[PDB]
Amino acid sequence: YDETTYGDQIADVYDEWPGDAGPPPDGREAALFVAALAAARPVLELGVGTGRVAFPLADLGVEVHGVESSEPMLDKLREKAAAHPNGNLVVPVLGNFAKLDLGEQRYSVVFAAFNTLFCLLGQDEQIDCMRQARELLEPGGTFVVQCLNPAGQRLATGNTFGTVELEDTAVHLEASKHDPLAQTLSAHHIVLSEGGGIRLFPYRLRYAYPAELDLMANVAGLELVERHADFERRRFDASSRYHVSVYRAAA
Amino acid sequence: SHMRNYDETTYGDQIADVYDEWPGDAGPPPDGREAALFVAALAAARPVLELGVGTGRVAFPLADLGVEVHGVESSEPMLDKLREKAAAHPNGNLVVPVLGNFAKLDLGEQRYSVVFAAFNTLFCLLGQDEQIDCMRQARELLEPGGTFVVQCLNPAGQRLATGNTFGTVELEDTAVHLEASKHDPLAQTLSAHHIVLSEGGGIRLFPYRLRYAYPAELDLMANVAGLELVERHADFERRRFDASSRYHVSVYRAAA
Amino acid sequence: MRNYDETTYGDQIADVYDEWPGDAGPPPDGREAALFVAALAAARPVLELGVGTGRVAFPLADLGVEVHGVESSEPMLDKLREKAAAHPNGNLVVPVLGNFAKLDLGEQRYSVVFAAFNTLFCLLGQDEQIDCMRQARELLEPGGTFVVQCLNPAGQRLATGNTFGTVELEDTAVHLEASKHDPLAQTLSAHHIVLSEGGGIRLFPYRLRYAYPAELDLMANVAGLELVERHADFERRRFDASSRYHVSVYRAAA
Amino acid sequence: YDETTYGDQIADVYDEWPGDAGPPPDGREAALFVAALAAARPVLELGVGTGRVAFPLADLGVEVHGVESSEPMLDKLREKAAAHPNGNLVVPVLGNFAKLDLGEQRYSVVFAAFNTLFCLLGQDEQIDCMRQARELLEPGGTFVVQCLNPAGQRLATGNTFGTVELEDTAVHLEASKHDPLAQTLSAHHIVLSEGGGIRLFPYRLRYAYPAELDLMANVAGLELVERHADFERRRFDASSRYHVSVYRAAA
Amino acid sequence: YDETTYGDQIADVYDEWPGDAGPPPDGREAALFVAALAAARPVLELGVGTGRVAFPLADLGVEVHGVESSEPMLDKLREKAAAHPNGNLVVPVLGNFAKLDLGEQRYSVVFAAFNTLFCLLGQDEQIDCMRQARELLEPGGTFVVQCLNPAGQRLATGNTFGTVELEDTAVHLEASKHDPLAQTLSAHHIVLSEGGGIRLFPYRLRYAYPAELDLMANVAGLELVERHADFERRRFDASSRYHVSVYRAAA
Amino acid sequence: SHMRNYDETTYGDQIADVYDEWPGDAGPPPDGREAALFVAALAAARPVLELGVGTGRVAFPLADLGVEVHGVESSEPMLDKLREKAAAHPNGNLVVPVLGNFAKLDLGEQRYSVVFAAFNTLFCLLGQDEQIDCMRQARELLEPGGTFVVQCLNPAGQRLATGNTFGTVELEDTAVHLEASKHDPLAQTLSAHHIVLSEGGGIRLFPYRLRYAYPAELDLMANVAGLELVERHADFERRRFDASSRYHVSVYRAAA
Ligand SMILES: Nc1ncnc2c1ncn2[C@@H]1O[C@H](CSCC[C@H](N)C(=O)O)[C@@H](O)[C@H]1O
Ligand SMILES: Nc1ncnc2c1ncn2[C@@H]1O[C@H](CSCC[C@H](N)C(=O)O)[C@@H](O)[C@H]1O
Ligand SMILES: Nc1ncnc2c1ncn2[C@@H]1O[C@H](CSCC[C@H](N)C(=O)O)[C@@H](O)[C@H]1O
Ligand SMILES: Nc1ncnc2c1ncn2[C@@H]1O[C@H](CSCC[C@H](N)C(=O)O)[C@@H](O)[C@H]1O
Ligand SMILES: Nc1ncnc2c1ncn2[C@@H]1O[C@H](CSCC[C@H](N)C(=O)O)[C@@H](O)[C@H]1O
Ligand SMILES: Nc1ncnc2c1ncn2[C@@H]1O[C@H](CSCC[C@H](N)C(=O)O)[C@@H](O)[C@H]1O
Repeated sequence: YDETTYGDQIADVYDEWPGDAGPPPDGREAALFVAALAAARPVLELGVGTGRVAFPLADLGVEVHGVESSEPMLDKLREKAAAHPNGNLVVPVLGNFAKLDLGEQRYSVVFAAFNTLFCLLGQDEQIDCMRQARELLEPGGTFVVQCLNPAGQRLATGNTFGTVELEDTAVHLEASKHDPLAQTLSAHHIVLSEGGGIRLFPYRLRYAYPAELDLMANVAGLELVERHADFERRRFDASSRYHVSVYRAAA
Repeated sequence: SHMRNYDETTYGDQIADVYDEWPGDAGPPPDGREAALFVAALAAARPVLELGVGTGRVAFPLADLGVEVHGVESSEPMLDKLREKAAAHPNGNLVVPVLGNFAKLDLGEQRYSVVFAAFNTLFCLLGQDEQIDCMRQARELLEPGGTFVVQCLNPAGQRLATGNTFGTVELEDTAVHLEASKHDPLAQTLSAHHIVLSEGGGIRLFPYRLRYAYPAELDLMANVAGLELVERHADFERRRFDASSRYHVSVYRAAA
Repeated sequence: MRNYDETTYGDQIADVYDEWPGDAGPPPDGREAALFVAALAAARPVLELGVGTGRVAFPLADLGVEVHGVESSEPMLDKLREKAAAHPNGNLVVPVLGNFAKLDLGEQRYSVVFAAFNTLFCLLGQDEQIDCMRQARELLEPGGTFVVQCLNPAGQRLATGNTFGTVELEDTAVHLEASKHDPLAQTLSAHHIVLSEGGGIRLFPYRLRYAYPAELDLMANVAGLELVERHADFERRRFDASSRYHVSVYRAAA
Repeated sequence: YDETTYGDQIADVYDEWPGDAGPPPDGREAALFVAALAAARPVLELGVGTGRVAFPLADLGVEVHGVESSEPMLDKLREKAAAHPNGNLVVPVLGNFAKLDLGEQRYSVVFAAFNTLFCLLGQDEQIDCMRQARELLEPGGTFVVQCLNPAGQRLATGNTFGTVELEDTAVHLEASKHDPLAQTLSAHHIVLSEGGGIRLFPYRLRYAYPAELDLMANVAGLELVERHADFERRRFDASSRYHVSVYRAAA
Repeated sequence: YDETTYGDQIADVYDEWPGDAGPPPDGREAALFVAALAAARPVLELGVGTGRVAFPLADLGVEVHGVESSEPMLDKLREKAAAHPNGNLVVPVLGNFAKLDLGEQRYSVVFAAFNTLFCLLGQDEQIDCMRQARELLEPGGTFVVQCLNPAGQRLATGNTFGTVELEDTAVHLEASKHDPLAQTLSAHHIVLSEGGGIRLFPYRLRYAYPAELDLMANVAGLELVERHADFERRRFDASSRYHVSVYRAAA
Repeated sequence: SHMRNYDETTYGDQIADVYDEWPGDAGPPPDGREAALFVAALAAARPVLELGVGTGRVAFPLADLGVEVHGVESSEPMLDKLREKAAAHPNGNLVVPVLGNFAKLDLGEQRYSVVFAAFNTLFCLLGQDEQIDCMRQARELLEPGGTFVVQCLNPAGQRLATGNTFGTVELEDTAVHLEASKHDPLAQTLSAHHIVLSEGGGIRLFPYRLRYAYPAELDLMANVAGLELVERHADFERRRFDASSRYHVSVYRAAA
């Protein structure tokens, strides 16, 4: 399992998957939230993917630099950009965001949507990444992450099998193993289709509790300034499935 | 829920050629004989209407008891199964198959001593509004004495998880029957795929959707349709109905 | 699940039994089991009930312990003979085609008779398990002991009715299990399912009849056995209610 | 168990109980919600109680007629009114709201906060009540109810026992029985104090599910106009513990 | 904890407790079941208590000998008998039914209702008791037990606290410890009253699973002849909270 | 929430005179001896510091091993119990009681070969910030060799319900120990009353509050405090720590 194998497998279907099987449908709202903080300056998406968020941002006239480790994901992105009327505002960068190498450039916002931070499989690595994000922010800037909230996510300890989504001729199931000590989720997204085809798309995450994530930020030189349930600024509480957290350079 | 092509027809269409072959808990419940006795006891020894007759799991047991049964069914393939069976049945001449949608019954002058809907058939109509319409049309088809009987999953005793679930339905030597399902406790809908995995590598999916009603609500729907509840059991063998009953069988008659 | 022998477990799983990764495979306690058994073996031969592919037999042979292995499954037995020919100590493993519900070993006696990894529970009834225990007892020498490793229902927290679970993940397949539990007949009846990236599906069915400790102990008494020690595993960790398994040692009764 | 025994017991502590033991802290918000619908005409609260909502409404210059069955609850109300700078705007009525008897008077809003409609132990009785509320609405009028939402309320079937709230020198527990058929909750709120004292305060509800409630409203001649999670108009979904529903006369 | 302390405490309330707090309301049906098996000969109730079943049997003209360890329970029995028109047919015996001592006398039925046999805290003791019951049966005789069925009882592993019953001015709660190895239930029935009154009634049970109980009977010289869910001969299955089992002397 | 009179002190004050008398699961864990052996092994020839020494359930077994112990305690009544026991104990002179709040230790020049907090004592400090401060101070009191040892509930294996719960802790012939608690999974706080109901009609309430930390988080706290983790067990007998371990015992030393 690489930094890359998530992207590699899923690239060509990431955008086609229906409902709960796909990524969350908050592209537009995410773009507004980031854009609302971005002003006229450029922003850095970590793990830009197929640009689910980047393109909505470019529609708002926001320059976005997308770091991505996956060749195949990156190709999807560049394909979509060439067809997008605003593609020129999306700047794809091949690279590993655990070890960003962006030189002089600085950003008004650095964000990681939909568990991207949790794609780095260790607390250390996540602290490194945050510290790096910090160092790329300009005076005003902020760091925005969207993360599963373990409490509200009600994660069975051990192994689990669940129904993700139904289509007319396929089902989307997920088989997974949870290690509540390492705090890791390791899983297969399974697609079963009529007449018997089976496709498996594996992923691993390391998650953090909020109190922990906030201390991680603190070590990174970040301090938390707001926390919501989603990009529409809904109230965050214990039963929130996700959180959106905004951080800024610390005193 | 993102099963964007679901008809009043696609349940039947898919399942017709295996509906009768599925073992144990995978197949329909094994109370055909009982349900026929139950309905028959209620026939003014006269013709009854099965809503969603299917392959005739109930209709043929009724024909064996000398009861005339009109079966309304929306699925071309189920109806083909039913007709193919009737030709071979020694009493098939007592089963009258009707192609049609029972949300919009059109049977003219004919009246019935019993209109029934077994095994969640009524909940196949995906709406409270539609269900009421159907009950009222049932009511209007009953003769003086007549009654309307429904067999329905009882939400309480069915202990339905909120949200999505995945479950083992039945095991065979060379295949498993699983169910993948989505429950919307507000819309009160169950939306699901019955999955059959086989030693080949083969996979067949058979989707279904239900809108369920709670007994208090269902009784109020019957009241709106001009029916009043006359009895309620756990099964067609008249076992006592209580909170932990998985299903109920309810009998309604025209209102005062 | 209508067509289940004493054979169909083995027949199906033999060529993959040894290949399945992590939790999908048999427990990785072969060496420890051998040690545990060897310590009670002395200088005499031991009888493994349902020797299978020799997951425990070969570790025993490595310790210089002679092992007679009873197995009903042609295919399992063939795996065993194949590994024995290749093993440096294969000669110390004695395979025996037979059904251990009806052992027929004549004059031979054993310093230990053991059934690992729920093998005793493969006999689908309380009656058959008693019979087998009685037979094992009658095959022990003076000193001998009878050793079983068994799932502990309490610690195993079995749901009532049907369940479906993820057993293990591989890069290109998943191992699932579909099961039915009958808490009254105390039976577990299941399919181990392997889905692979091809679209291939392989099903491997099994059936167990479990027994609660208090009940198994009574069964042993009726068979002329009395319990001497109980652990959680072959490393002699303390047995308690949340132990997923137990290892019980019985000897002939006074 | 009368229409009366809920109030009779709880009156003298209803307002003193802390946190989750007391009634919800949305009196102000309720008042605002009702007031916005009130226009220039008087409104009718069903089971006004101690005036937790009535008085906030009076602060907004809205005339409130309060119907209540419990002598002791009513006494608490009148006591608070005399002290309240706007007490004269609250009009207490002894009576059973299952059998309202208000003659010619008409209201711009009839409301029932905090499960009050659910105090009537039968679907029949609830329908009568709604029909009667309908007939007391002027032309524009609306009927507002706040009700537990069974889905979001995740009610165990059968008996349960639970912690309600903690004080320095008491605990608030709750012993209850759920009949999922009759859809009734029958309970004792229990206060154990450090003295060795025990007080019990029993209550009964019959709840309805939203789709059922709506159909009841229809039979009463009402139609649903809006539904929220609370009086601040948050969105109502499956996991909403309560709902607030606004109904108006039907076409 | 004695073989006695169950009875001693509960005697004066055993018959007064409402609903689910009381003993099951199947006394009449029990008597009918036992009478049908009784033939012309006398029957022996183990742990007769306050004669919840013995008196209904007397009403059927059946002679009942009742063994009881609890002085106070026995006193309740004798008090009811004197008042009962058929009390003369109930023969109380002070004694411990783990160690019956009835000499020459033989019975057409020996029975233990409502977990009575589970009152002996050990597999050994229970076998002994069965073997003695066997040895007291005449030729035709049968041994009858009513027992909690652990499967259908869905017993939490570990401690629990539940609501047993509700009264207008008291609640019945139960605090409990389950040892799934020893197969023991150890508990306090708790009554809290509006006074400030707390009463604790402790009990212990050792249960057996059916397969195990049947093996026990085999060791005692009994073989199982029929099993129901209750004395009305409803069908026993996994979800049956109790079972009624009828044994007879073995071949 | 509404226990608005909760000090560093009100746990101790209330429980002191029954802390040692409570049976089975209601009392503190019976691992005093084992803790003492574990700590003494790390202790070397310098004094050890117990945080929240309480009634000396661990201190006295240590003094039995000839180890000098300084016990910080905030509770007047607990300390009174401790002093009472020491006077009667053959080795009490080795136990040195200190009135103080270990969130704000003030021990001057003295240094320790071990500083430990047993049975969730560190979690008595109701905040992540306070717990770090306390770890940093412990760090600063350790000599060169020194280690800092904590015994803490492991939330994963503790399987804490989210929200409020009510449970049976222990049973006596004439009293039950129940527990009523509220769990805030965001604040990571447990707040509760231990309730004793007795045959008299008597009610005793003993309230407590914890802030727990997950191990990964606790380690990062230790890192911020200048500590690095050197070993982790499930208990003082060094059994293996895993997901289903109810507690953990963690040893930290000064960082490179
Ligand atoms: N270490 C790493 N460096 C760079 N990209 C990474 C990475 N680990 C994961 N990724 C990429 O980050 C993405 C996580 S998926 C999220 C895609 C996109 N942000 C969206 O919300 O739709 C994938 O495209 C994956 O290939
Ligand atoms: N709107 C509609 N009109 C007519 N038939 C319908 C319908 N919706 C579903 N059905 C049919 O109703 C049946 C439900 S299955 C029940 C079949 C039969 N009553 C039995 O118990 O065996 C299916 O045959 C399905 O095709
Ligand atoms: N009645 C019976 N007689 C003989 N062997 C049996 C049997 N029932 C099951 N078996 C065999 O017992 C084995 C159970 S698998 C256990 C194998 C081996 N002891 C190990 O631990 O790895 C299988 O080989 C199965 O084929
Ligand atoms: N049938 C009936 N008629 C009139 N009032 C009733 C009633 N049944 C219950 N009540 C009263 O309705 C109130 C429910 S409590 C709600 C009080 C107030 N609405 C608040 O939100 O704070 C109690 O005061 C109770 O005594
Ligand atoms: N070892 C023993 N010997 C005799 N009686 C016992 C006993 N252990 C318990 N008992 C008594 O048996 C009774 C169990 S309660 C059941 C009472 C009665 N059979 C009924 O159904 O209502 C109590 O009266 C208890 O005191
Ligand atoms: N902030 C603080 N400062 C000092 N002592 C404290 C404290 N908070 C809690 N305590 C004390 O720490 C103890 C927690 S209970 C543990 C007691 C002892 N270590 C044992 O193992 O048995 C109580 O005695 C409590 O009064």
